[PDB]
Amino acid sequence: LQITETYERLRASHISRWGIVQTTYPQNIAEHMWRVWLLCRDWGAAAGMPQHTVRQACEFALVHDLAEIRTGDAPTPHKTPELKELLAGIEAQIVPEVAELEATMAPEARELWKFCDTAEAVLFLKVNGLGAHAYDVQHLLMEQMKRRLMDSVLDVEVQDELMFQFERTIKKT
Amino acid sequence: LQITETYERLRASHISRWGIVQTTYPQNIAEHMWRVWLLCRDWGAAAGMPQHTVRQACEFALVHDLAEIRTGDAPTPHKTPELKELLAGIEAQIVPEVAELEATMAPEARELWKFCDTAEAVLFLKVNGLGAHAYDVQHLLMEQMKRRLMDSVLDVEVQDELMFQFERTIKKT
Amino acid sequence: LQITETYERLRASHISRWGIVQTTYPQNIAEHMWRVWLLCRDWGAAAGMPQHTVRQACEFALVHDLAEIRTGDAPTPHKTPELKELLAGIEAQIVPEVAELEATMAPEARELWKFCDTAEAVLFLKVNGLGAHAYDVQHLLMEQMKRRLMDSVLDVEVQDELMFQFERTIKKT
Amino acid sequence: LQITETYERLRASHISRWGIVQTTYPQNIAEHMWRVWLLCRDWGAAAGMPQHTVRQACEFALVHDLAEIRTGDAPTPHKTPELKELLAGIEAQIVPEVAELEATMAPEARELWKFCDTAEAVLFLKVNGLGAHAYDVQHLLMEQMKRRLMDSVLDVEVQDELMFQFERTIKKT
Amino acid sequence: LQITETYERLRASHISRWGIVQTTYPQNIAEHMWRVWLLCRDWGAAAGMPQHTVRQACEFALVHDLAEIRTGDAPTPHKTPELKELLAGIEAQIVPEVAELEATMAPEARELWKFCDTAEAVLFLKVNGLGAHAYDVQHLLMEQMKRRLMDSVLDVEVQDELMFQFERTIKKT
Amino acid sequence: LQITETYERLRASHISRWGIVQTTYPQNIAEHMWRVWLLCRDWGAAAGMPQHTVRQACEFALVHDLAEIRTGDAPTPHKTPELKELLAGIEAQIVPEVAELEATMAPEARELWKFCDTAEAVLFLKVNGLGAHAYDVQHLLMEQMKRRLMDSVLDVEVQDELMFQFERTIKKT
Ligand SMILES: Nc1ncnc2c1ncn2[C@H]1C[C@H](O)[C@@H](COP(=O)(O)OP(=O)(O)OP(=O)(O)O)O1
Ligand SMILES: Nc1ncnc2c1ncn2[C@H]1C[C@H](O)[C@@H](COP(=O)(O)OP(=O)(O)OP(=O)(O)O)O1
Ligand SMILES: Nc1ncnc2c1ncn2[C@H]1C[C@H](O)[C@@H](COP(=O)(O)OP(=O)(O)OP(=O)(O)O)O1
Ligand SMILES: Nc1ncnc2c1ncn2[C@H]1C[C@H](O)[C@@H](COP(=O)(O)OP(=O)(O)OP(=O)(O)O)O1
Ligand SMILES: Nc1ncnc2c1ncn2[C@H]1C[C@H](O)[C@@H](COP(=O)(O)OP(=O)(O)OP(=O)(O)O)O1
Ligand SMILES: Nc1ncnc2c1ncn2[C@H]1C[C@H](O)[C@@H](COP(=O)(O)OP(=O)(O)OP(=O)(O)O)O1
Ligand SMILES: [Li+]
Ligand SMILES: [Li+]
Ligand SMILES: [Li+]
Ligand SMILES: [Li+]
Ligand SMILES: [Li+]
Ligand SMILES: [Li+]
Ligand SMILES: [Li+]
Ligand SMILES: [Li+]
Ligand SMILES: [Li+]
Ligand SMILES: [Li+]
Ligand SMILES: [Li+]
Ligand SMILES: [Li+]
Ligand SMILES: [Zn+2]
Ligand SMILES: [Zn+2]
Ligand SMILES: [Zn+2]
Ligand SMILES: [Zn+2]
Ligand SMILES: [Zn+2]
Ligand SMILES: [Zn+2]
Repeated sequence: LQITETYERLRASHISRWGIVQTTYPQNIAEHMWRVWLLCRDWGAAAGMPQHTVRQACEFALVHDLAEIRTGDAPTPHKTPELKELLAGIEAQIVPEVAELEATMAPEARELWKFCDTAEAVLFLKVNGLGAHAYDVQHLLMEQMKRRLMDSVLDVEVQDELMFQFERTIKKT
Repeated sequence: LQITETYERLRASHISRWGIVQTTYPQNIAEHMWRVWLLCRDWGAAAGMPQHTVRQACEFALVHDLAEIRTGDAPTPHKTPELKELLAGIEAQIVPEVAELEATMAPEARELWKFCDTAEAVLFLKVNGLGAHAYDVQHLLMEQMKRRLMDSVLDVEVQDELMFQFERTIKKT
Repeated sequence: LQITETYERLRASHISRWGIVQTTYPQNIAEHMWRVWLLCRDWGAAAGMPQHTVRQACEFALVHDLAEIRTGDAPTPHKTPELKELLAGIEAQIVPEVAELEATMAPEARELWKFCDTAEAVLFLKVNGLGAHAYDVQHLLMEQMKRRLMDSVLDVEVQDELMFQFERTIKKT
Repeated sequence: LQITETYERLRASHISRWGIVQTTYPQNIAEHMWRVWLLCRDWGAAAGMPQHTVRQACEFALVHDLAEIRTGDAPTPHKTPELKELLAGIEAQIVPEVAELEATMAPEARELWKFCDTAEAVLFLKVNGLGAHAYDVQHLLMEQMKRRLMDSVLDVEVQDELMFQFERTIKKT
Repeated sequence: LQITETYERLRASHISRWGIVQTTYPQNIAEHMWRVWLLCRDWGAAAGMPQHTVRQACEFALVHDLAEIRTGDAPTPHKTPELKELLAGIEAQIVPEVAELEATMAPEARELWKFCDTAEAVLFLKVNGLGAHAYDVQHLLMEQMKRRLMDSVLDVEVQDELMFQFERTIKKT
Repeated sequence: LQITETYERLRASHISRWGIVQTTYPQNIAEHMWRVWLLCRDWGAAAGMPQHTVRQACEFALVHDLAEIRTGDAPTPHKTPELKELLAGIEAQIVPEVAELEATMAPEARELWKFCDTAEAVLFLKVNGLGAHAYDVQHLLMEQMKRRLMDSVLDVEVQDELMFQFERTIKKT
């Protein structure tokens, strides 16, 4: 069950996202994690967040989906509290090092990472989603991202900078 | 949660299989279910199984993965007994009519359907799998299909006919 | 010429539609037949059509394009009366069992199947068509579907239910 | 019916080949005609054929499939003598200028073009065909190409040069 | 370095364009050159240009990107004067016959070819471009095409016919 | 010219590699950089290299191709010394921060990164390359990787560990 080998971790590029949504091509988790990392780096800096917080978000961004090399990627609406609890235990056996990073993340780093994780998905569908369901999913995710941010521990000035940058970025995507 | 609308059921063709395996293109559950149906029809007849059994297998083949329109398709090795139990309850809320069919299936119809479900996957990867992991998965599934068949309630003569037809078919695929 | 083997019938998923229309990916006849079957099942029931009629439409939906495993799929505008006559004889040698089903279909079952066959194509292009020609084809097919339905032997109440369901479905596709 | 507009002729790149054969991607008739043109140019010269013959083959290579913008591309085994006769009349209404070129082609130019037309297909499948059926088709076409060449009016020395070049090319493809 | 073999020239269909722009699929230089050839042929004739000029543009259209089999296709904005100078020398060693054709082209043939080369790209992105950057590139190329044409040695009546045909064609693409 | 915006850096996933090589799909530079990062992390650790060296290689791996968002990705054989010199100056204007990182990299970190950069490409083609040219490129890159490693400043024990891990990984890819 545990992932221990580089040949397995390289299969990040074999793991397809958007398994219930029509898209122009199958996005893999390697390109997704790179893009989330980029957003954490750039937007954490734009928002003036402490370097240690941005570093922690970026480190997690690069590995956060490695368990999917075994579990697959599953749709957000399907991940109810009971399923998430079961998956957290399974994921901790698959990638104990990722579980340890997750358990060490500061709340501000977690909220930066989560904002960027969802933003990347909205940005991806803006270009590559196909049809009415994909459009609805893109807009639902955007609403969920905003609600989570607004309710988070991040200072309002940080929230506003993140939304400023998100909106500038999606307009040009 | 429950799937009630034709526009949702049409998204069978938006649901991608093989989410952790490299393939030439993303196979959807609509083409998969059609092919499983075909195998049930043809091989059930070749094996001389009663018409009522073949009909029941075929009826289930056409709908068996509809819950994945919500849950996504998840990899076989990941579906442990505890996860399957949780998924069975969720799937019964998503598609109660499919759950009722599943609960009514005779053992012989279930074993025909399961043989054909796994055979279709082996046949798909034979053409469309890419790389060493996909090759291993193709061969693992073939071993699992044979072991399940050999341990099933199907008469040995039926088992032998199913394996005869499978091997003729894969040679020409 | 005659198709007799399961390995050949499995090549339904190797037969590409839309050979003269730009699309996001090459749809195969297996996913098409599954979707037409689904529409026959759901919309035949919604329209209150007799069970025997819906069953006959569904049975034909699952096999109606098997001859294309040999002939290929050819564009609707190209199928003039003289070509259709030649193709009907060739198709009857390729898949005599499908030709027998076609010759037994009741008019009401044929009109349900034909409505759903064309509706599926409109629905597919709505999501997956690319460019001005594909858009024109989508709209032409929709006009042809409506004209055929309006001129058919189906009761007006059945026609209206089919159009009600079609329009609800395309809005959400 | 007649193709008269550049916007229609540009849809050569919207016309997919190999509609009954599994391939890595859908090859269009524009890339096919370019490659056939190239083979006519290079191999006609290598074989020492008269410039006027090579020019005529090349001119036809660039337009020979334009009718498929309306008819679609249909599989070689399906094109029986009776269907070809019907298609020739339809194609002459679609693209009268191509029909006139075809009717003017010298036998030696026709045989060069036909050798290159089939060679291009073998070469394409060598790289891009998937599965056992595609492999059989690749090899069948190669046998058909050789038989037609050997029975043609081309001088044996020209036949041998064409086969020399074909075999060198496929080894490196 | 020099391209001398047919097996190499056939790799035109292995050379992908739009390497910095999101598209629905990777267009190759073989389909691009065929389409540019078509535009030169049709629009040169529509504009009443001398046959010798149209022939020269068409001949160059079919080979103009062969050096990319070695160099790759590189984005227009990246090709500054200093890079173009270096690339011209490299390209002349790769395909001396193409360099000789380029050096012999009459100004009117060059301007026809260049108009059609850029028009083909605009037309391709109109159907197959994805996202805001691709949209901007499509429109930038269209502006560049018009500016080059307006400043060229082509007679105003020829310029107007080329723009007339371009605009009719893109509306139907 | 300079890349300054997150919306531009996100287009890493719009930049296609392998522009002169046939592949099953167009790999982008985001998934490539993630995989190179992974190899630097895992194999640098396996080889016992100092943490500061592995960190520097990993940091560069994540950004090393950002200039390609403007320049495109160009084939290795095409990058002669004179072209590389011109490209280095252009790349330093496009991404000055990447140029600064490159100029600060220690030789041991550079050699780790370069080994992993080439290894990733070999590993990618092992799964996703198509045809004889792609096969030759895969094997050429592997020979080049080994020659560079053997001639590098890395200790022989580090070289041997890198080759040990590479060979174990490719066997399972
Ligand atoms: N509403 C939706 N419908 C369908 N797919 C969706 C929807 N929202 C997101 N997706 C997709 C995007 C991914 O492919 C997949 C799961 O997203 P992912 O980013 O891995 O995790 P997550 O943010 O949902 O949860 P977690 O952090 O608990 O793993 O679901
Ligand atoms: N060993 C494997 N590794 C990776 N993917 C696999 C493996 N075996 C099968 N798959 C894929 C095929 C499908 O995309 C997915 C799940 O298969 P699926 O046919 O829906 O269900 P299943 O037979 O595993 O279980 P169930 O009937 O309980 O739903 O896993
Ligand atoms: N106007 C059109 N232009 C181009 N392609 C079209 C058009 N209308 C439909 N198509 C495509 C859809 C399919 O790929 C193909 C043929 O459709 P198909 O559903 O197999 O048969 P059909 O309904 O035309 O006739 P039949 O029932 O006589 O076989 O043509
Ligand atoms: N044995 C085969 N099985 C399936 N597809 C095949 C076979 N041989 C060739 N093909 C494909 C290649 C093309 O996509 C299509 C028709 O080929 P094409 O090159 O247009 O014409 P053709 O040479 O058969 O005849 P014609 O010159 O009379 O039009 O059939
Ligand atoms: N603004 C742009 N941004 C990104 N890609 C572009 C842009 N304009 C064009 N392209 C793409 C189209 C091709 O894939 C590539 C180069 O175009 P190409 O037609 O080969 O040459 P070119 O007209 O730029 O120059 P030349 O004739 O000097 O070779 O750049
Ligand atoms: N022999 C080859 N033939 C064709 N493509 C190749 C070959 N070797 C590598 N490639 C491809 C892989 C990439 O798509 C592209 C350039 O590789 P890339 O990894 O960006 O840079 P590089 O290692 O060649 O040089 P640099 O570090 O100077 O930029 O060439
Ligand atoms: Li999807
Ligand atoms: Li995920
Ligand atoms: Li997969
Ligand atoms: Li599944
Ligand atoms: Li098409
Ligand atoms: Li069809
Ligand atoms: Li095909
Ligand atoms: Li054809
Ligand atoms: Li691109
Ligand atoms: Li180019
Ligand atoms: Li490539
Ligand atoms: Li590169
Ligand atoms: Zn994520
Ligand atoms: Zn199944
Ligand atoms: Zn149909
Ligand atoms: Zn042809
Ligand atoms: Zn060009
Ligand atoms: Zn790199």
